[PDB]
Amino acid sequence: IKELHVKTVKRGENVTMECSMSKVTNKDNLAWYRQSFGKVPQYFVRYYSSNSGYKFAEGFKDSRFSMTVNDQKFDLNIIGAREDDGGEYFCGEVEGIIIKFTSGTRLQF
Amino acid sequence: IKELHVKTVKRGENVTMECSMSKVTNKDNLAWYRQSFGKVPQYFVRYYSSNSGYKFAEGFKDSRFSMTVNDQKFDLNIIGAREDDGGEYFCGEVEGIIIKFTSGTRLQF
Repeated sequence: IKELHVKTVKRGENVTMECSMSKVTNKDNLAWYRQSFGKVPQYFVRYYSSNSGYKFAEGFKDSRFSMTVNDQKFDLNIIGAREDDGGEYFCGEVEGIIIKFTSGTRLQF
Repeated sequence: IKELHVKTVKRGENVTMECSMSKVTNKDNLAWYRQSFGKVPQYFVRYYSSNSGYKFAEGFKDSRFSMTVNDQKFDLNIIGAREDDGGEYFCGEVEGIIIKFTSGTRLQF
């Protein structure tokens, strides 16, 4: 089973967590999920038909996050990390009645 | 955010991890996901119309794992716990392009 990447950062550091695009069946069911410690995971940001390529969960109010979305990349960036960014982030694609996660990162301080 | 139930168990013990049928839109879309430490989560067992009511992921063979499924319950059972059962378990329903997790357990030793 795919091991998570572990990323150790300090307060105020810039970070990118990676997810490859090369093997996505339906770009449209691709998304990053986020799990804070001790909590259930939640849809965070999805691939999206737009100029940016992506759309955060409704009512996510934090412009530190962005993504790099192209033919090859679906990478999540943070400019200026803070303690509450810590947690696990899983990249996955919904396929039928199931989702398959193809990468993830445990971001820690 | 929903809190995971934190459960600490002893080797050999029995454990049930609860998930409700009460607000499910489509049962066919309901599944438990399993996450080993430092791994991506993986689909583990889904609702399935049958005498048992469920079907484990292809490749999984461990008869200590079962489910209690009825009109109210979609509960995951372990009979005779083992340390490699350690990890996080999430119950979610795919809803269109996105899975929504409704409950989970942090199973510890």
